Amino acid sequence: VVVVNKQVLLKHFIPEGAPKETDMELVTTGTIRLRVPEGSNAVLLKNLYLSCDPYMRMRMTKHEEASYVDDFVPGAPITGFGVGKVVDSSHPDFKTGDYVWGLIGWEEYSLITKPQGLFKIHHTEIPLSYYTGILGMVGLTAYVGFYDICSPKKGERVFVSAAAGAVGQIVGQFAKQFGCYVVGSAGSDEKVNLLKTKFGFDEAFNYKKEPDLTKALKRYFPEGIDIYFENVGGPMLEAVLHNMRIKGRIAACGMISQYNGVHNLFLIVGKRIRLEGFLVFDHYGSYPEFEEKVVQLIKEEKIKYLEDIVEGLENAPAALIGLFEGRNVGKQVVVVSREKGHHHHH
Amino acid sequence: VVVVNKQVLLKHFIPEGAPKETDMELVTTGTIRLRVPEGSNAVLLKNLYLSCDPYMRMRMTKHEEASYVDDFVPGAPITGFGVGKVVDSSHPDFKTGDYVWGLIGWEEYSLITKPQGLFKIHHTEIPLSYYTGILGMVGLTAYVGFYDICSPKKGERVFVSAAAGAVGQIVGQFAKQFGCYVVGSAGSDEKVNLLKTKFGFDEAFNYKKEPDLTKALKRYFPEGIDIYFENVGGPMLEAVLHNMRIKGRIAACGMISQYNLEKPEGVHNLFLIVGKRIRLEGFLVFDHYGSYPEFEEKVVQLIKEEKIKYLEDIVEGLENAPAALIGLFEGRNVGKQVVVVSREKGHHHHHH
Ligand SMILES: NC(=O)c1ccc[n+]([C@@H]2O[C@H](COP(=O)([O-])OP(=O)(O)OC[C@H]3O[C@@H](n4cnc5c(N)ncnc54)[C@H](OP(=O)(O)O)[C@@H]3O)[C@@H](O)[C@H]2O)c1
Ligand SMILES: NC(=O)c1ccc[n+]([C@@H]2O[C@H](COP(=O)([O-])OP(=O)(O)OC[C@H]3O[C@@H](n4cnc5c(N)ncnc54)[C@H](OP(=O)(O)O)[C@@H]3O)[C@@H](O)[C@H]2O)c1
Ligand SMILES: COc1cc(/C=C/C=O)ccc1O
Repeated sequence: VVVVNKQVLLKHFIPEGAPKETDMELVTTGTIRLRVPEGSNAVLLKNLYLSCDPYMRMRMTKHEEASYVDDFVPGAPITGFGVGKVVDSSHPDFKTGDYVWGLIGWEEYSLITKPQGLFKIHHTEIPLSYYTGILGMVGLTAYVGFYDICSPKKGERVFVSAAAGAVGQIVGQFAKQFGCYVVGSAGSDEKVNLLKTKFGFDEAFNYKKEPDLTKALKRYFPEGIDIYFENVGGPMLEAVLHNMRIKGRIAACGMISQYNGVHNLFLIVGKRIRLEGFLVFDHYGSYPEFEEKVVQLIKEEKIKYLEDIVEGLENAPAALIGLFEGRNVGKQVVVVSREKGHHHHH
Repeated sequence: VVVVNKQVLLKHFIPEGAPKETDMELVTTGTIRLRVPEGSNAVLLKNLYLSCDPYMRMRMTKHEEASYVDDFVPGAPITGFGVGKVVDSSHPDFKTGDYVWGLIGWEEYSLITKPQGLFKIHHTEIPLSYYTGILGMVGLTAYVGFYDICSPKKGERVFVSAAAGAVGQIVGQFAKQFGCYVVGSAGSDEKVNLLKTKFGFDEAFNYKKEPDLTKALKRYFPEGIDIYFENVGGPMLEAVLHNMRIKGRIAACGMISQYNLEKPEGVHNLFLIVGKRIRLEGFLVFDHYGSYPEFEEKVVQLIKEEKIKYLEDIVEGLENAPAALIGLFEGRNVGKQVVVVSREKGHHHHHH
């Protein structure tokens, strides 16, 4: 049994600046046998869904010394988080018909030879695509960032940049449900309005239509900010610092403003601010409890979640690109292949 | 019974910029009564020593929104940290002959109406001047920032800037004795040699003499920096950031390179904070007076056992205080800057 296997490859490395669709290429002639090798310690996956995540951009650029994650290889498939089904296994922990999530290939089928970086999916009542984000890497990020790095108290005043992004939207809800005052910022009036209507943010604003970020935060935060969940960085951070309260905390998840400086750092001393970067890579020990908490929320309908869904691998390169441009409304997902039988969608 | 009471006053609020002598004025006509007001709850001090501290400059500028500390008032005496003797008292916890340290006037005698924010000195055997730095506010800063903010572990690689100053020279010794590798920067060869010889730092470097701070740190930290005790701010900070290890910590104690700039340096590589999982944490010694006792016990014993070294830079007479404060931002001070206002009755102590 030998089948077609479409692939998406890094065409070439790219310099400083912005990725483009043409940095990738779809190849359709390749094939793959539908068993694992004898004597292997591997899992063969039919790839169902793929996440486009902002961090992927970094991996298109060549690094002499190892950044946290290895660079993509020219002529080799793009990889990143996704969800898959075991077509075959020669590793004990995974059986034919199991569903998993983790780093897989941007292709129809992945022979994973490092199976220990996969996680079996225990709730199949939930749409599998959620394990690309809310129940995946993205949710875990929100969860660790917020509960751990921000040390929040019932009553504190929370600001979240890229609030309409996948992490941001989950942070915002965790925080409102913690008894916090929550304000997010975004790139669209469409998204500002989702933050308030769908996601239950107390206020929200479009950063692009604000000529003074510092005064912008002032209107929303008359007594200052306690907790900045930071996805953006740059002049946004300057403005947050200006507006931060005694003993404020900044969780430095990302600085997306910087992928494709700050002048008032000294305010950290006299306001006794804690600024701390964190990486969800270091925190997989918290997954299982994180999983049960967020599963309960969904079943209970105490959390809302929006996915931006694209259909088919060949659509993956533009979706990834749109992500960088803020074209995604909700967590960007690509459907490589839907598993058979069932939700409904509009 | 009335005496002469010299005072240094703030003449005018100043703009963003460097301060100058002529921002303060000496006034020698003033007089003071040597008994607290009747019906008061107060302590009159004869002031013996004053500390020159960098945060003092910020107070010379008007601020519309309150900071941690209140501005100076023009035409009112400058105030800061010092050491005084109780001359008279209508407050029970303070008696005549008691020596104290706290916030006092830049003057010969101060009538303290909030005696609650005074510390009585229990160890009069140690030179009183130490309670302006090592056993005062400054010593506690080193203690809290290093032992608490830095979360150090044996073997860690520690970088301290303004390492030959009041705070840094102490932090380095804490760090050395904690079992850490310790490197400092200072603004001269004199300082550098002090760091290596007197203070036991593993390495030191004259930062004014490095064309590349990033590469300078790379020389001393071939495996990178675990902990950085931030006294300085500015491009040293970025150079540290580039050189910092995974899970590195930065205790933002102060950023003195910035205090006299109308326009502050931008730091450009904060992003590293993410992939290196760094904590950059500011703190204020004012919120930590709770720690004093454990700290005082620990440090008085170190001093008594000569297990910690300490250099003061002494300037004689209240009159030389303005120039001494100004000298801090050019790094004239070599050790902790102290001004001797009036040296207590009873010293029989030699120096060079
Ligand atoms: N540290 C970790 O372990 C970890 C793990 C996962 C994710 N993250 C980080 O969390 C952040 C958001 O993640 P996500 O997956 O939830 O992303 P996302 O929101 O699904 O997508 C990126 C969003 O960022 C905003 N954006 C794009 N370019 C921008 C610019 N130049 N200036 C300001 N905003 C811009 C856009 O929204 P607007 O319409 O709001 O502009 C866009 O929708 C990223 O910084 C990412 O690197 C960190
Ligand atoms: N957060 C708190 O609670 C707290 C409490 C006390 C002190 N502090 C801070 O801790 C730091 C150290 O204070 P200290 O009392 O120990 O002062 P200090 O080091 O005894 O005196 C100041 C020294 O800073 C250095 N310096 C001056 N201008 C500089 C510049 N433009 N660039 C680089 N270095 C410069 C000079 O030494 P060089 O010869 O090396 O240039 C100068 O001798 C200060 O930044 C102060 O604000 C904070
Ligand atoms: C201006 O910020 C500072 C405050 C202090 C004193 C802090 C006491 O808790 C010292 C140096 C500074 O730069």
